[PDB]
This record gives sequence, C-alpha cells and structure tokens, in this order.
Amino acid sequence: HTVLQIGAGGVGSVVAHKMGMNRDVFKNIILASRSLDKCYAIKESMLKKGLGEIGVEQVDADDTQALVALIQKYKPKVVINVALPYQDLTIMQACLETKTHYIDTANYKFEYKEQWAFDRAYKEARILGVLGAGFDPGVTNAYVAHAQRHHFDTIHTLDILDCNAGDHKRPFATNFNPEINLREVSSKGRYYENGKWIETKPLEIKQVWAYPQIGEMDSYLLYHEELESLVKNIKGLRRARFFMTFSQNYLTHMKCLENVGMLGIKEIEHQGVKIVPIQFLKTLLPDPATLAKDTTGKTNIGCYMTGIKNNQDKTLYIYNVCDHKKCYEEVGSQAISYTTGVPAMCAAKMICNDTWSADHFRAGVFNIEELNTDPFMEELIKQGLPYEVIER
Amino acid sequence: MASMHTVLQIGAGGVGSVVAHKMGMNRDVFKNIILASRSLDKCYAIKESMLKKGLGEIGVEQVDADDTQALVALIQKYKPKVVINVALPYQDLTIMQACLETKTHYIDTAEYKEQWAFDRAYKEARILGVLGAGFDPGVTNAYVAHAQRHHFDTIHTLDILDCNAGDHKRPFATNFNPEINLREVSSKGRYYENGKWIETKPLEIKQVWAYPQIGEMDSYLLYHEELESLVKNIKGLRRARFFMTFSQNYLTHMKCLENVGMLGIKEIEHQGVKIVPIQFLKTLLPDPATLAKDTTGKTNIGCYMTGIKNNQDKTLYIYNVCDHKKCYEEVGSQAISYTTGVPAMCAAKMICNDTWSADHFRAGVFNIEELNTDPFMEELIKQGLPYEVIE
Repeated sequence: HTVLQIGAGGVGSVVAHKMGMNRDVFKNIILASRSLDKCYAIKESMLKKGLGEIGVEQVDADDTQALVALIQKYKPKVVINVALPYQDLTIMQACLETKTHYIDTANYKFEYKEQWAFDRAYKEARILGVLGAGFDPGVTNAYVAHAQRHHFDTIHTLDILDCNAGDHKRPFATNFNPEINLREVSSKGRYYENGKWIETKPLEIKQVWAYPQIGEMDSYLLYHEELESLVKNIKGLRRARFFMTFSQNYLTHMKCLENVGMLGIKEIEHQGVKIVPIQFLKTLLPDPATLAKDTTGKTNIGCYMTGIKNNQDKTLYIYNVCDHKKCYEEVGSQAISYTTGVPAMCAAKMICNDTWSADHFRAGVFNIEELNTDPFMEELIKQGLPYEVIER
Repeated sequence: MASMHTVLQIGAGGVGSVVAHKMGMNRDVFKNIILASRSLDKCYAIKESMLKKGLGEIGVEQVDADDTQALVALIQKYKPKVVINVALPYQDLTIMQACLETKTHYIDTAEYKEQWAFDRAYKEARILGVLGAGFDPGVTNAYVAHAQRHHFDTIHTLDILDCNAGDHKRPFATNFNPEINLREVSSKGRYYENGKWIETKPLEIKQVWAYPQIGEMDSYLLYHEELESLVKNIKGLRRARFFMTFSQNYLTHMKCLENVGMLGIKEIEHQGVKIVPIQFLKTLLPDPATLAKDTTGKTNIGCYMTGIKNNQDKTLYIYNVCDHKKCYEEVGSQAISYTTGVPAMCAAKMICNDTWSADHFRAGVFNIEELNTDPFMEELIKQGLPYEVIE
C-alpha cells in the first residue's frame, strides 16, 4: 500500500521511519512539507538505515487546492497529518473533498469543536477521521478504552500523568517551539469533577507522584485535549485530571525568562527592528535535531484509574516507559517524538489492513477510544511502545 | 576670598544628573554650569529638573566626546576651570587629551595604564588629573587615605565592602548596561595577598557580612579598579580584597539568562538580521532611569581595615549609608548614582577653590588617595555623604 504524510518535523520523522520499518504494509511512502530540506533529510536517514526510498514533495498545507491535487496525484489510502495544528482543518477538508482517510497527531484553549464538525460530512462521504493518534492524546485514550472493556465495569476517576525525565545535557533547552513551553506553564489549569469543569491558576495544583522506572516527580495539574474526549465518551466519570512533571530547574528558568520579558508574544522594537522575544529565544536555544543525539533518560506516560469490577473496588495504572537514547539509536529521534509518532504509524496500519474502517457499519470523525483498541494495543507493543499494568 | 568658577561636565546620565544637581546646590563656587553630551534630551531633562528644584539655570551643549577637536572648541568657548568626565568609559582618553591641549583640569569617575601615561604630559602642562572620583573608587580611596593618616601607622588588611539593598520593585532589572552585570559575575576574581595577585573562579569566595542599617548579606569576592592604585600606594599592605553583594534572586536570573544565551556578546543571525543577545536584553529590561521613582532601600559602601597604631592591634570600619528614596526626593536619582556623583562634584570643588592645585610641583595625574583628603571628607559630609567610623 501507499500513504501520504504531511509534515517532516521531529514527530514526522518517526512516522516516516517507523513506516519504513513495516514495508509489508506500506509499499510506497510519500512525504510532503513546506520545508523540502527536512524531507530529503528524512529520506537520507531512512536510506542510510536501509528502509527504502520515500517520495518527496513540496506543499502549502494552507492551500486546500494544492493538497487536493497532491492527494489525487498519488491516490493514497490514508493521509497522516503531522504538520501544523492550524492546517488540520484545511487538510481535513482536502481529505473530505478527495474521499481519503485522515489521521492527525500532535495538535497544539484547544477545542475539538471544529474537527468534530466534520463528522456528518465524513459520514456522508464514507471515510474515517482519527483525531489525536499520538500518545497524549492517543495511546492514553486507548489505555482508558482498554480498561473499560478488559479491567473495569465502571470507571469513577481518571488521572493522566505525563513525565519526561530526559537529560539533554544542556543547562536549558526545549524540544518544541518555546510557545509550547509558554502555553504549558502559563495557561489556567482545568479539570472535570462531578459534572463541572473546574479552572485553576497556572500550576496551582501540585502533587508528588511515583512514576515506575523513574521515581517520584513533582506533577502539576494542567488541561489536556484528551480530557474533553474522555469526559464526553466515558460515561459515569466522576473526576478527570491531567498531570505533567516540571523540575525546579526548568520552572525557575521559565520564571526568570518571564521576568525579563523573554517569553513575550507581542513584538518589541530593538534598533529600528521589530522582534518577538519568544521567537528570538527559539533561535538562541539549541536546535532540537542536535538535542536528540545527546538526550538520555526516560519518559513515563500513562493513566491511573479507580473504578469497580464485579462490584469490588479496583484501581488500574496503565503506563509506558520509553528511553530517549534507545529511540535515537533506533530511528534517530528522541522519546517525545517517538511516543507521539509511533502511534500515528500504528493508526495508519490499522486503516490500511482494514482493521479500522469506515466501510459498512460506521464512518466519520472519531477519537481513539471510540475504536476497536484490541489490535491497536497489540500493534503498539510490536512497534516499540509496550505497556505495563499495575492492578489493585 | 574664594573665586566663583565655571565647570564643564561631559555626560548626562544617572551620575551626570547628580553632579549637575549638586553643583547647582553650591552656587558659591560654581557660577556657570555647562552640560555637554551626545543626547540633548538627557541634558534638557537635567536642566528642567534643576529649575523645578530652584537650583538655577545650566548651559546645554551637544558634543561627540570621541572628537578631541570638538571637545577642545567647547573648552575654549567656556574656559572652564575643570572638566568633569561622567561620559562613556572609552571616551576618557580623548577628554584627557582635550584637557591637555587646552591646559585644563580633569576629573573622571571610572587597568590604569593608559590613563596614568598622561602623568608626564600633565606635569609639563601644569594641570591636574584626578582619576576615579566616584565612590568606589573615590570615597573608598579617601576612606583608606583618611584612615592611613589619622588611625594607623601601618595598615595590614583592607576589605572594601559594597552593598546595594534597594528594591526597584521589579521582578528583575539592572541599574546600568547589562554588559556591566555580565562582567561582574563572569570575570575571574582577583585579590592581593602577601605581595602577589591571586586569581579566583567567578564568585568562588563568598562570605556573609552584616552591613550597618541593612543586615546580613551574601558578599562575593570581585576585582575592582581601586585595588590597583591602593595596593601600590598603601605601604605595608598584606591583604586587599573587594566584596560586593549579590542576592540569590539576582544570581538565579543571571545564571538563567546566561544559560539560554541571553548574556551573549557575539552577534547571532536571527531572521536574516545579525543581533547581539545582550543588547537585546538591554532593550527588554526597564530603562534604569525609570527605576529611581520606585526604588526603596539603602546602600552600604565602606572599607574594613586592620592594622597597627603605636604597636597595638586596631581594626577600623569607615562606611557610608544612603537611602534610595531620600536621594530621589532631593535630586531625582537613586543612591547608586548619588554615591558616585556627589564625590565628583566635591572633587570639582576641591579644584575650583584651589584645595587641590597643580601649582608648586603639585601637578600630574593622581588617584584620590594621593591627594589631601581632609577637606574632601569635610565636603562629603556637607554635600550629603556623611560617614560612620567604628573602632
């Protein structure tokens, strides 16, 4: 089979690389992006690693008509959106117009409104739209769905816990555009409890949590995309929360940068030239491609649920641990891009071998917890993202 | 008896405003006060401020202090008795040259090699060259000289302790150009002990010291200009060290700023435009003139000496405390610019009423500890910087 991937960033290189590891399913792989240089670089690494050749194209993902012509040129079975989060709606519309299947990952106050509003159109066109096929959201959605059907009768509470304990060996550096980092630590927290959404102050709710294979880490309450999906799609939920770890090193740096004005979004005039501080910060901080080679450590993402099984109390903790350096030696990217990009390729496999389909019974726009997670989880294990359970 | 005189001041910054204001408080000495700078805006701001405070009128002139002939023409126009250099620190060598060419007396506030090389020329011209008439150097040099002749026969140890305990009410802000700040915390430390100069790691030697009217503050060992002159001019010195306070808040910011590359001095390309990181930091941070109105707190600068007076161990602590808000209410600047500029005006007064003179072999280029500090100290008390002695 043949698939079209739009995006050649850190997460996009994992999808292309891992796709090249499964050449029994993905016969022809085509990559398109605004930056042609990044595409050929991904082509080279895969060629250097003996995974075959990839097709390379340039495309403006803000232009639906250019995307439609691109899709019609290669006639792919599914299009993977690993590009910018503002181009998700023009890529979704192109998939609709061209009657091709759609997957997105890494979409970064977010709402599912406009992506979900394509359901009726996607249904009437007999195609599938899988939203958030990353890790959080994505595999975490599968973890909750996998526990609804194999480990619980009723789920009362859910806590999603994201921990990155990697060391890039630099004093300070980000793996994403600094605006991501700014968003994480400056936005109000939001969680769901007893039919209401509760908003908090930025990093107002702290807690220490024991992450398997890592240790105890300071975990702060944040809002995440997946909460919206899960709260709406899992009935009977009494509490839903998302937690991410932040070290005191990192938090102090961010508060100092905020105090000098280096986290600014509005531009300011310097030497007759308008500059955006956070954008200057991106130029200063090391290029994330060079951080991958040196980064060491582990990540832990998973869900901790309390529910009821056979009218007896149960608590479940499904989680995955990923080793930054192990990812770099396998594909050449770090664990944040690996945990986000491997599910995307697994979702693509599930559509190309017809496990996940829009044919017959149902079609439309779905989150991963609405689909058959059994073959997805088995595929995640085979491709390098095995999970661990802690049941009590 | 004393004659009224004309003074030419080159510089209209924080220190330059204090010097101009303080000269306008002493109209028995300074009949004409002329201010010159590249920025007429800053000069006119000082002019208005003084008029609002009933301190008189001043003369304002535009000049590029890198142009010796432009400086010479200004001196010849006004024929001032002394020229006070509170301008940019690389322009002192051109201002000294103009003073030489016009046979006029020179004062500045901030190695001494190239500045000391004017000694022969200045002697031949029968003019005076007073270097470092700020607080440190300046009053601290005076403190050591004043203790050398009134409190000690031999001075064994000298520790200069500079403390700024003011709160500018901002999360983070600097009182000068960020390159100063970078030098302060990134340069190796240097001190003198038993005839040798010792180099240290940046902020390697810390110590807690209780500064009168402030409290205990973390003091770090640094190098300072004055050590050069003082070690050479104070006979019998066994140790000479300079200490400055740094809060953990400030230090934490500097360590973070240095880690992202925001303390960089080499240019980097950003969006096809070559940028100097630290210069961008100066644009971001509050303009230091806007901090004076909000600053509260105190400063403590002084010298701590242990020596010998008629074969008995003695220790002395001469120091000055200054209130930021009290300074702003008087002249409109904060205490860091107040402690630096008031000595400069006093040094100008010592030259205009002839306490400090070039007549009768008294000429050449000097540091404050090489001069008659007794009327200098009396003037510092009168002008707003009284000191405290503790034995």
